[PDB]
Order: sequence, then structure tokens, then C-alpha cells
Amino acid sequence: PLRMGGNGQLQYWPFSSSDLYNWKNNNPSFSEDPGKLTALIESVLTTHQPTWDDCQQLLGTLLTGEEKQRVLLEARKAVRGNDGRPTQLPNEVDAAFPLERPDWDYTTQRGRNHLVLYRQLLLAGMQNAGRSPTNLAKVKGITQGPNESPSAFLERLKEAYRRYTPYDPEDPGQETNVSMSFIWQSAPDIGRKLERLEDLKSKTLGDLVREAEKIFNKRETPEEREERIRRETEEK
Amino acid sequence: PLRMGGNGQLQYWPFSSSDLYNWKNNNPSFSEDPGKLTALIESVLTTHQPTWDDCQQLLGTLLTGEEKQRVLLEARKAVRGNDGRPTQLPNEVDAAFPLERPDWDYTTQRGRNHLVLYRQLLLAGMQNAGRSPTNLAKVKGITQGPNESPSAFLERLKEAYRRYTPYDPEDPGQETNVSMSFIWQSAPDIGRKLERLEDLKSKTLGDLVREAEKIFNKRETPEEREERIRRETEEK
Amino acid sequence: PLRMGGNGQLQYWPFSSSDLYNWKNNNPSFSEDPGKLTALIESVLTTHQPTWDDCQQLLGTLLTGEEKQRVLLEARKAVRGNDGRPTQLPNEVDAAFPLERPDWDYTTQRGRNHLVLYRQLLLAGMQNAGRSPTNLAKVKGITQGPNESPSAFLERLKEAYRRYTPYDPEDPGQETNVSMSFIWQSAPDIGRKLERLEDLKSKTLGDLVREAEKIFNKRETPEEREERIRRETEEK
Repeated sequence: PLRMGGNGQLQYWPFSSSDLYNWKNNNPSFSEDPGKLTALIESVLTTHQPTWDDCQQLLGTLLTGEEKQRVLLEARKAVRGNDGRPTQLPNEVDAAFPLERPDWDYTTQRGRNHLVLYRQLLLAGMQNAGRSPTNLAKVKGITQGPNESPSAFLERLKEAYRRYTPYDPEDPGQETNVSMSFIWQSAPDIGRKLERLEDLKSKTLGDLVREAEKIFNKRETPEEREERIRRETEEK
Repeated sequence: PLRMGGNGQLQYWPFSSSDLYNWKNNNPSFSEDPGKLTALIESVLTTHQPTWDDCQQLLGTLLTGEEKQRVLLEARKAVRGNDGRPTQLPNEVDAAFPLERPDWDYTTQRGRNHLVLYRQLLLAGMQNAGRSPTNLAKVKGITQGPNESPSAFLERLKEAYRRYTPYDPEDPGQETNVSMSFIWQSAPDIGRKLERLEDLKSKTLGDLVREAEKIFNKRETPEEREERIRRETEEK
Repeated sequence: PLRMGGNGQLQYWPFSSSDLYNWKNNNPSFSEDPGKLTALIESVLTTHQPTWDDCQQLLGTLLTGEEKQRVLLEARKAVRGNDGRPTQLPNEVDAAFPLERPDWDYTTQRGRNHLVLYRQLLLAGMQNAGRSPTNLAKVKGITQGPNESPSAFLERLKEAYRRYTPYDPEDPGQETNVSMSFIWQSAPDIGRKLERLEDLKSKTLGDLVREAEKIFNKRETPEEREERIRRETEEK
């Protein structure tokens, strides 16, 4: 890790093994649920400002051999040339994301910039390695459970988009797409009412969740329903 | 109708009733399939350069009383103020889309500009009146038939988006949304292969149609299949 | 451990015993799987910049008496003279990799260089001690499992090369050799297709893995197969 010392100079210290093992033990494996470790590592990359060697310990400790490999190749595939486009030119790929220890000096602006880029590419690698073979059926299979809140259902639906499509459900250009899945795959009472909303085209994903919550939050308690039935007094 | 005369001056002539009645008789009613008459009228608005009175004959002849009313209110709802935003200010609405004969003189740039705008708003009115209550189930219900070509299926899917959602399936921002429905609702053999395409995220709607056609075009003729079976020679 | 202090001077602190014991407890023994501890120690040698005494604690804590001995003799066997060749000259061997505490002063370039070399030789020792009696049958016995991904299979195949041959499967000169084992020992459907690839000679190990993944990723789901069978409608 690196931190700005009291003297205005970066200061280095190695990761405590307790932190590394705690991070490992409190999360699923990367393969089981890539989002978990990816989010943890994204955070650490910022708070701990790891050097290249530190990143090797992170990866080496939190990922299996096969996972790390996937991530590293994905990171190298994320390198861009000075024209902002992908590049497979060995020297450019090696310079951005070296597989062997680089001579980066954190006391230099040059070293720092490489470290920044390296960390950014590492994150990209994990994000992309966390992707699986596109399978739209998995997205269509996310249906709101009878007790499931609209916001909880939406999070599961977004997770399926992330895992099983190339589309980022948080992109502004995907909003109507996620919105349509949300409406279609909500519980039937909710979906029928969302479909009938006035100025439906104008509803954001957040609007739709709030409208679904109004219906859900109108759940009509089991006790209440039973009481009504009892007071039914209509016989056959 | 108006046309540029041989002397560089606009020339007026009334619609032949044969054209009006032919247009009516060769198309479904607006209610049955709004796209038909809307496209015909959009074309005529250009080729025939109708005046306000001509537009009344068009509407009066091709639409029922109830359809025309819907269209006219939809057209007035499409009027924009000078700030490009909707306006319900009577004077602005009346000036753009008058319900009673205006004093527009086609020999004046002023008259011509009003005519242009009027025609544009009329078209907008028809496009919007042609919309129905949002019903996502209708879009999910468009499934490729066993003999249906991928391009024919895509056109039916787009028609459902137009009729039963507020989303324009031709908008660039809707492409991934339409693409996902196209993949999910294609015939199962096709959908499974489209889902497995390399660099799926990179495929346009046109790309997906071409890939689906390759599979469809690999239909494996009934005769061929039967022949194979005959030459099976595998008994039980 | 050593680290560059805020004053530009190396600073020493002893290993926390919690780190040493955590490293031990979270890994297999060296004998069980040498790669585990070797990779951990390679990392620590960099991040913790251990002195000669620190290295004795590392080895003493993570290895058994018999393992440490193997490693130390292997490290001394890795010493090179100034002509880049092996040397068994006592003074040269002792100077590079001393068995008794040396007078290396980390505040001197002389001391630092010896420390660098010592750590490099220690790593070499572990890498070589981790080797076992050459046994090609073990490499031929690595066969892809029916559920095993091509990348997971390749990692197991490389592990067998490391453990049971003198060849480094990551060497550029071994690529065709590993490639041929990969093709021959892949699952039969995959191997038959890899063998038929156009311009096979041009395929890297990475290319072959990607081609095998396309076949594997075409696994034809059990459910799918069953469905097909049901819809078979061919009786006997």
C-alpha cells in the first residue's frame, strides 16, 4: 500500500496478511459471484493505492490460478493506444499492463501515472472476466417473487443483465430495455398496472420502481384478507 | 394540391375524387392498421402539397369522425412554442394548427411556412393517434413462426413496439432493446445460435438478422431430411 | 522486513508472527504442492524485502527440516560465477548463498546487492526443489474431464509439465509441445475439431484454448438434448 505521508511524500507498507485473508474469507470466490471480489478490489485499489507488487498479492490471494489468468488477459485486452482504440501491439500492451515486474518508481509522476493506468486496467480486466457467455434466456427468467419487493427484483434483474448479456443495465441507453423487462417480468398485478400508467414513455426506471412499490405496499395483508373473508357473510 | 407551375409560380387544383376514394378503398381503416393510411398521407402531403382545405378533404375522406377527432387533438398536442417545448396556449395552438379555415396565402413565404408546419403537425397527429395503450405483453407475444423468415419476424416485432409501446424501434437508443427481443423471441434454434455469437455486443440489428438468415437458410429441406432418414439404415 | 523510510533510508522491522503463521496455515505444505508456498514466498521476497535472517524465519516457519535442506542445497546449486556458468567453488558458493549469517549491511549498495542475489537464489532453490523425478506418463495422463473447461484443463496440463518434466510449459520453445499434448488430450470432440483447424501450425496455445472454448461453450445443454429427444417423434 501507499499513502501520502505527513511530509508530503508517498510512504509504502506491505499489506497485512490478515487483511488479505479476511477479504478472501468474507466473500464468495470470483467464479461463484464475480461482483463481490470485483467491488472489494475496486475499493482497495483506491484506498490502499497498491503498487504493481501489491496488485500481484491481491490477485494471487483472492483469485485461483485460472481466475487470475482470465483477469490478466482481459486486462491486457483492455489496453488502448494513444488513438483511444484497442491495440494488440506487444510493446504497447506490455508497457500498460506488464506481466513481469516493471521499473515504476512511485516517487515519480511517470511511475504514478503508470500505476494509475495499471489499476484501471486491472479493474477493467476483472469486470470483463466476470462476464459469461451471452444467454438472454437467463434475463427473461428473472421473475419477481410473490414476496419480493420491486427494488429487490430490479437488482436481481440487473445482475442477470450484467452476468448474461454484454449490456450494462446502468447505461442511459439501456434504460428503456431494462424498463421493459422490469414491467414484463414484475408480478402480474404490478406489471398490469405499470403497463397502464399515464405517460408511460416518460417514466424512468426509478419512477417505475416507485409505482411498483405503491402496488406492492398495497399488498393487502393476509390477516386483513382473512378478516374480510370472515366478515364476508355471503355464504355460497 | 399545389405544384410549381412552368412560370415559377405555385398552381392550385382540387383533388380528383377518384384519387381520394382509391386511397380509401385500397387501405385498411385507420383504426384497423394506422400505419397504412399514415404512410399514404405522409407521402401525399409531400407529392400533392395540399392546402389546409385539401387536408380537410384528405382527413374527412380517409378517416371516420372519431378517428379524425383523435388525429386533430393529437396534432394540436404536438404544437411547440418558440422555445421548442409543448404549449397549450390557445393562440399558439390555434396559430399552428387551426380548426377553422386560416387566411394562409400560398403565394407568400408566410403562407407557405404555415402550410409546411401544418402538414408536419398533421403527420405527427396521425403518428401519435395511431398509438394504443402500452401493453408490453403484446411485444413479448411476437414469436417467430416455424416458416417465418427472420426479416419478416423482425418487421412484425417492430410493428408491435410501434403499436403497443411508446418506444420507436427505429431509434438508435432502442437498438439493444429490440435486439434482445429479437434474440429471445426468434425460433429456438436461431435464438440459441445468436446468443452464442462471438462479440455479440458488437452486432447490430442488421447483423443479427443476417446471422439468423444463415441459420434459417440452413432450413434443411423436408425432402432432404426425409431422404437422410430413408438412407438412415439404422433400424431400431 | 525492510522498507524505504520517509527519510529516504531503509527501515527494518521483524516479521509479525501472525503473518508467518497465517501464510503457513493458509497453504498446503511444500511437499504437497510446492507451487503454493513458492509463489507466496516469491511475493513476500519482493514486498517485504527480507534480510538474510528474515529469510531464515520464512524458511524455518514454512518448510519442514527436510524441505528446507532440499531448498538450500538447490539454491547453492543455482549459484553462477562471473562467467555466467555454474560453480561449485566453496568460496563463490558461500559468498552468494551463505549457510551462516553474513555481514551484509543493508545500508550499503554492497549489502543490498548481496541481498538481491540471495533472494533470487532462494527463489531458484525453491523452484528447483519443487521439481520431482521426470515421469512423462504423468503428463500423458492429464485428460480433459467431461465437465472441465479447456482453460482449466490446460492449467492442470501445465502443472504436470512443471512437476514431472524438466520443461517449463511457459517457455516459447515448449509451445508446440504443450499444444500437441493439449490437442491430443482434450476431450475427444474438442481434439478432433482442433486437429482439423485451418492453418493449425499458426495457432498459439491461446488460440487453441479459444477454439476449444467455442466447442465446449457449444456443450448442447442436457435439458436441450432431452427436449430434442422428446420432440424426436421418430419412435424406433
